[PDB]
Amino acid sequence: NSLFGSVETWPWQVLSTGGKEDVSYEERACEGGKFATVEVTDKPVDEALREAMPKIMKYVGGTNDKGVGMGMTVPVSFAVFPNEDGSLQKKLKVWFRIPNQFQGSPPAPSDESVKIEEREGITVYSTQFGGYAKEADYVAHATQLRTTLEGTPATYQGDVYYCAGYDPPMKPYGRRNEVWLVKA
Repeated sequence: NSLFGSVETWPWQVLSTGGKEDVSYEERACEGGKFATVEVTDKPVDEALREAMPKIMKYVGGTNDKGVGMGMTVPVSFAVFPNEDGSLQKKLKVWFRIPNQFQGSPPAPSDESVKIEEREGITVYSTQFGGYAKEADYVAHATQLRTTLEGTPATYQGDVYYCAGYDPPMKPYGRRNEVWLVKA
C-alpha cells in the first residue's frame, strides 16, 4: 500500500553536478526543512563559531523541550559573510542540519538563542571534499568554487558561503566538509 525505504533523508533538487578534482560542485535547491540555527553577532567568526557550538550541542544534548538525550550529529554548517575587502563581516549564523528521522518531529528549542527555522527557496552550490580541512581550506574551497563556477550566470548574494563539518577541525576531526555558496 504505502512504499517507503530506509534510504531517504533530504529530498532536494539537484540540477547537475560536475566540477574539478578535490573541489566538486552540485547546484541544488534546499529541502526546506526545519533546522536549528543560532546567529552570533559582535563576536568575530572565530569567537562566534566557538560560542555557537555550545548552543548547538546543548540542544541535542538534552536542553531541548522534548528532553531528547539522543545526541544526533550530522555535518553542521555555518554561514559566513565575506566582504569584497576580503574581510569577513562579523555575523555568523550556524545552521544545524537535523537528521531525517528528526525532521518529521524535532524537539522544540528550550534555549532562546537556538531557533528552529525552515529554509527553502534558495539554490546553493555545494562542494563536497575530503581530507583534513583547516579553516583556510573552507575559504580556499569557496575561492576555488567561485573559480570553477566561472563562466556561468551564477552570482552570489553577499558572497556568503557556508562551512559544513561535524566539528571545527584543528587537524584530524574534519575529514568530510561542505562549502555552500548561495546564488544571488
